Parts: sequence; structure tokens; C-alpha cells
Amino acid sequence: TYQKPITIPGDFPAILKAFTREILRAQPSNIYEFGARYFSGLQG
Amino acid sequence: PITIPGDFPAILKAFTREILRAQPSNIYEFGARYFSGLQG
Amino acid sequence: NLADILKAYTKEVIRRQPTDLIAFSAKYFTNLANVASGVSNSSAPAKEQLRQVYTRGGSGGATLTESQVTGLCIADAVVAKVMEVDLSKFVFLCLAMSCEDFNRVCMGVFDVFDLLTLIAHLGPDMDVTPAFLDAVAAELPAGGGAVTYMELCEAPSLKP
Amino acid sequence: EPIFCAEQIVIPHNLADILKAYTKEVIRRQPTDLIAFSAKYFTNLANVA
Amino acid sequence: RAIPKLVAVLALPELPDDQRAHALRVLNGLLSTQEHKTNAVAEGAAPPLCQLASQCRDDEVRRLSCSALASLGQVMAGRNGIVAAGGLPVLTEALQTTPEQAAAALKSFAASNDGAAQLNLERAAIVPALVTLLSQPTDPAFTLTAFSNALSTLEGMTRTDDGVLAALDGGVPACLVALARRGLEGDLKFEGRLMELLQLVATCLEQICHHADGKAACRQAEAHKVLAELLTLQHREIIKHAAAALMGLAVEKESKVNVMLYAGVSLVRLMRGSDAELAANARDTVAAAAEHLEARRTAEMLLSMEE
Amino acid sequence: FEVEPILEVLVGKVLEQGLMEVLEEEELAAMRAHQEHFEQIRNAELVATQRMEAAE
Amino acid sequence: FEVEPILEVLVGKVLEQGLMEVLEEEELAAMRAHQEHFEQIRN
Amino acid sequence: KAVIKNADMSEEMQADAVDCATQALEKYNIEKDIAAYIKKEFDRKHNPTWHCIVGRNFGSYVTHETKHFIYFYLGQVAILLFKS
Amino acid sequence: KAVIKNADMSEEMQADAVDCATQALEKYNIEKDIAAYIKKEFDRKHNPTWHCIVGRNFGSYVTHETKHFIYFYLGQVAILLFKS
Repeated sequence: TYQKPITIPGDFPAILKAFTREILRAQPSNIYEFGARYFSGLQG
Repeated sequence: PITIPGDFPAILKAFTREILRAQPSNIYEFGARYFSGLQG
Repeated sequence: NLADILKAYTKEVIRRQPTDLIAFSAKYFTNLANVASGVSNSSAPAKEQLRQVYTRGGSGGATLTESQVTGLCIADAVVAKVMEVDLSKFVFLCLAMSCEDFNRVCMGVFDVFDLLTLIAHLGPDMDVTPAFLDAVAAELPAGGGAVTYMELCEAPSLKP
Repeated sequence: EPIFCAEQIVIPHNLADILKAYTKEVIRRQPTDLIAFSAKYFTNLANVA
Repeated sequence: RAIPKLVAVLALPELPDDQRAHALRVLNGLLSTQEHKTNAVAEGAAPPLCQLASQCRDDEVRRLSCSALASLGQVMAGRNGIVAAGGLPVLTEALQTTPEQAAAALKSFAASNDGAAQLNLERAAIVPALVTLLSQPTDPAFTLTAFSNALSTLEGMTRTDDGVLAALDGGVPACLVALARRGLEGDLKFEGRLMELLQLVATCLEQICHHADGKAACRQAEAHKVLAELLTLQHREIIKHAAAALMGLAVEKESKVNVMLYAGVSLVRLMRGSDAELAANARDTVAAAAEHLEARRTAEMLLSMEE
Repeated sequence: FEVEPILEVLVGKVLEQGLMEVLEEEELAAMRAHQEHFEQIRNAELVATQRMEAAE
Repeated sequence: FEVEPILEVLVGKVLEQGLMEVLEEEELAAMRAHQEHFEQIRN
Repeated sequence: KAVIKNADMSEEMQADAVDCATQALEKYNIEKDIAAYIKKEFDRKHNPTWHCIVGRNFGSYVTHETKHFIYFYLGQVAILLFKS
Repeated sequence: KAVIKNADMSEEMQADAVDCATQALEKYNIEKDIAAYIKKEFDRKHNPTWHCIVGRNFGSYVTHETKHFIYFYLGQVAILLFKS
């Protein structure tokens, strides 16, 4: 019937609060370098 | 564009102060007659 | 009391945000005070210019009649009269005081509505004389009952 | 111009746009810890940039 | 960042009756403020407010407490925490009192959810209990605000979980028939916001007759009286939602046939006039209910379909 | 010497509350406009869906 | 501690926006897919 | 609790100043009124010429009667209390 | 330029304070430095004590000697200056 949009952030709260914490601390001059190196460091 | 400009601060302050001084008996005639007096 | 009513005033003004704040506040407070509203919406009042109700003393049950008027919302007046059914006199007086008679008031009152007490009440809404209604009756076509507008407009075709 | 309270922070609506676009891309496929996929997302965003 | 002091004073053991209301009002204003919303949705401020509201044991205390819990619960993280800590106990207890604050406390959850009332739906008995509350009349014209809020709540929750509400005896068209049978006419509470209540009832009717369980509800109810009664105030949401409900009724052969055949002059007048906003859903209703009461097509052809 | 503090707190809290509440209420009403629009579009698509289901 | 509220407000806003947007887009895509299936039928 | 950074004051009087400043920062709402309550209470219980400054970004160059000066943090504000 | 937000001085003193502050700001930037310069100039010019506060966000509640109190902005930076 009505498909259930179960796409709810459960660990996305944690990850995005972390990421927006980083950016709000940083005030990036360029969005790309800060975001990409953030996710590279998360990889590391 | 939502910021109530500098007027309403002073207008509210004076309205409150004068209604306190006059101590009205009927609560809502005051603002109408008061703004009539303030117009001129 | 004072604090909550002033809260309501403030919320409404911080809802509007005009330019000429003194003048707008004056106009707003005056309109909230008086029943007479400068906007003066018609055909769907939304602003009780109830001088007719003041003349009535309540127009029947005051609370019930005002409840019907408030729950109302040409077509809106028709719906209000339908929901209601005195009260008809008040409704016609409203539809007149919101209009200007040119025999269009009479035709519209008949449409929204068996056409005697209507004119009887509408005479008092001028705050004419019953002799005018008597002359209209002497000129009345289809005198069996509720006439039609076109049928009745035979002798007194040139009328206000 | 040092900061006084929480209000002095300056991060524009561009960050909100970043986050909305990110959320759309990270809920379209439901990746759920997409870290490598997000890295490639940044890779081709740069390649376009 | 001093909302915590008011929070502690609120959650003190045996929250007294000295003021007990202005503290809650200030706390609600804070937890509403976009900053202090976070400062109360992340800084704890336990549901002891809900616990005391439940253990009211008074008259003028429970109403204010329930209003406070209501206003507190209409936030994303606030409602998430309420669910995680059993706030559904409050969202169930609140629907027990006739007062407007307590009654609308139940509705505020889904009214803010707009699709995230899964907690209320999983509390499947809570929806039937609140229906038993906001269907029986007691001190209306203030419970009417709660009624409209609950109608919006249903418009959301039923649209999300059609079978979940239709299976319950609250009924996708059964509650619509109950609303019509009440009429909510009273004296001064006809359609103040009850026009919007009817609008949300009709929107849930469309979104529930979408599902064949809602079709069973339409069969069990036959609530064209609801449309013929509340379609006169001319509310835009009411008109659009009611025409969409008629369109989605086509799943229910019974109620759709009844409505499309033994309708009022409202459909003919809507076709005649220029009510374009409702006209889309009205034409959808005509096209889908040409099947149920199949004589509807011939009746339309007779009634100047070549116009 | 009564005007100062009582009117200070009154006016200040009232003005701040209005400035917050207009913001929040307008945002939520915009949200509800969004939902009405896309739900009406999907309701038209859903009467099409009813035609789908009854096609067989 | 001086940033937490702003953190939260953008988090919630983007959560709701992304949710409803992708939701409705996928629903309309599915219904258009059913439409093209009916076009296949009418072939 | 509280933090006392830079002082020229007896320890018991520092404790009383912290208690006073904490009750003020709790009950009142605006920084100038915090200052007002602190000054009025030290006036009503010790001596007339007090001066209070509750700020969040400010640098001063003040003169104080000896054995009366405190510069301390409580939460999110810096309180300066001196006698003159 | 100079916004004399709240003062109770005289006109000669007014100009003296404003141009001394303007002079100080083009010399230094630290709050300590500006307050020190301004208040040393005013002590050596007028009277024994002068409490100077330099900052951007702060309250106050201070007892002043009549005709020796001023509170003005120079662009964005604010100066309180009072003798007691």
C-alpha cells in the first residue's frame, strides 16, 4: 500500500552533528577543501 | 524583513507608563483616545 | 487582565509591522475598540456594524443570533439566512446597511429570502413613511402573495 | 571583532544548501556510513568545480 | 544558558502548587525559542513534568500541566526523547480530561509530526481512546480546537498508516460519519476552526479511502452527509480534501456509488461555477465515481455534459 | 521609581516573544503549504493509481 | 557549548527537508513508472 | 560553583561575593540588572560606594579602595566588583 | 563617528573626552591600552580618580559624581568613563 519511508537518520545524527560541529568551528573559506579533507580524515 | 522598528519600543513604553499613571477603569478606550491625543 | 490584553495587542502589532507605526497603531486600536470597522466588509460582514442589533436589543436570543452571524463565515448572506431560518429582519437590515438601496436592495432581499414584513422592517432601517409602503401595495402586482421582482415592478417601475 | 555570545557566528545559507544536497544524496541510495561514497562525491564535485 | 534552573524547579520532588504554571509557561517559551529549544531538548529536563501531570490529584493543576507537556512535545528532538522515555503515557493520559488544554495535548504530537506520529500509531489504543474523547461532546468550542488538531493529526497519521487506523474501530469514514452526526453545530462552534477540522477529516478520508480498508470504512459509514453539511462554509482545504475524498472513495463501491448518485446540488453548482481550486479533485471524483453508481455518467450526460 | 523595572521586564519579554513567535509560526505554516501541495499532486497520481489497481 | 543550539537547529531543518523531498520525488517516480507500464499496455 | 581569577579581597568576603553573584545571575535576566542587585546588596550590608560590571567582552583600567577588588568568572560572564 | 549615547558631562569636557578617545584609538588596539591611555590623560588633566571601561558588550551599575559621567561609542567600540 503506502510505502514506509523508513529512511530515518539513526547514526546520521551522530555523523552530521560531528561534521557540522567541525564546519561551525572552522568557518571554511572554501567548502570543498574542508569537507573533503574532513571525510578523508574520517577515512583515516 | 521582520524587525519592529525603533518606534514601537518607545510607543509601547509610553503607553505602558501612562496607562499605569492614569489607572484606567475601562481598559480599551484608553488606547484609542490616547492615540488620538498623540496624533496631534 | 491588563498583561494578557496587552500581550494580545503586542502580538497583533508584531504580526503586522507597518511603516507609520503611530498612525497604524492608532487605527488598529480604534478598530478593535469600536464595533464600527473602517474596513467595513460587505456581502460577508466579518465586521459587525450591528447598529441594527443595537436597535433590536439582541435580535431575539442575542448569544444565539450572534453565534449564527459569527458562524456564517450575496451568497454568504443567503447561507446565513438559510442556517438561521426578528432574525430575518436583522439579516435584511445588515444586507441593506452594507448596501445602498436602488430597488436592487429589495430584489436581493427577496432573493435571499412573503414580501411584506421585509419592507416593513426595511422602512425602519432608514431611521420614509408607511404610506410609501401603502402606495407600493396599491401598485403591487401578483397581490396574492410573494410577488416576483419583474412582475411587481409594473406601476412603480421608476423607484429608488 | 571577537565573539560575545552564540550569535556572532557567521556560516551562511550555503552550509544549509550543502547539508540539504548531502542529505538527498545520502538518502537516495540509503548508504548509511557512505564514507568512501561521500569521498567520491566530493571528488567529482571538485572535478566539476 | 539558564533554562536548567527553571527545569529543575519544575522537576523538583512533589512539584508544588504555588505557581506551577508561570514556570511551565516560561519553560515552554524557552523550549520554543530556537536557541532554548535546543537548550531544553539536549539539557535533560526530565519527563517528571509528565509524571506529575499524571499524578495531578487536583483540579486546576492537571490542566496547566497537560498544556505544558503539550507545548513541550511539539519539537523534533523533544518528541523523540518523549517517545524514548515513554511520553506516550502523557499523550494517552492527556486525552482523558475534557479541558481544552488536556484534549489538544494528545493532538499536538501528530500535529507537529506531520508524518512522524509513528509513536502514536504504535500506541494503537491511544488513537481509539482519543477518538472516544474528541467524539463525545463535553464543554465544546474549546474542545473544538482540540477536535481540529486531532483532525489534522488523523490527516497525517491515517495518510501514513491507512490500515492501522481503519482496522481500529475509529474508522476512516466512520469517524467522518460521527463528525457529521455531531454536526458540531452547537450554538457558536459550528465552523470556527471546525471548518479546518472538516478539511482535515476529508483529507484523511481521501488518504484512507486510498486503501481498501478505508473502502471498508466508507462502506460501513456512508458519510456523504458530512460533505453535504460542511461543504457550505466554502473552506478551500475542506473543498479540495472533500473532493479528493470523493475521488478516492471509488475503491469503496458502496459509499462512492451512494455519494456520486444521491449527491446534493453542490457538485452541479461546483461544475457550473468557477471553483477551480476544488475543481481538480472534483473532476477526479467524477471520473473515478463514474464507475460506482455507473449511472453517474449518464446523469452527467443528461445534465448538460456538452457544455 | 515604579516605571523602570516592571515595565522593563514587561516590554522586553513581550517584544522578544513576538519576534520569536512570528518567525516560528510563519515557518510552520510554510511547511504545511509544502505538504498540501505535494499531497494534492500525489492524490491526483493516486486516483490514477486507483485506475491502475482496478485495471485488471 | 557555545555552538550546540545552532548545530541542532540546522540538523533538524535539513533532516525534515531532505526527508520530505526525497520521499515525494521517489513516490512520483514510481507513479510515472506505472504510467509508462500502462503505455506499454496500450502499445 | 564559581571561579575567582584575580582578587584583592578577604576569603570570607570572596565567598559572600560568589554567593551574591550566583543568586543574582540566577534570578535576574539582564547584565545591568545583575550589576544593580550585586551593588545594592553590598551597599545594604557593607558600605556605600560599590561598583559592579558584568560583561562578556570588555577591558578596563580601574582604581579601587584597597582590599576591595574582585575579577571573577561565573558561567558565561565576567564580573568585576570594586570599591571607590 | 562619535555617538554620545548617554552622558551627563558638560560640553567642553565632552569634546575633550571625544577627541582624546579618537586620539587613543589610532594609537593602540588592546582594550587595556586604550583605557590606560584615556584615563591617564583624564586623571592628569582633571581630577584624582577616573574609572574607564573600554569594551563592546558589558553592563554596569556605578555611582558617579554629578557632571563627571559619560558613555559613548566610537564606531563599534564603547567607552564608559566616570569619576567617583
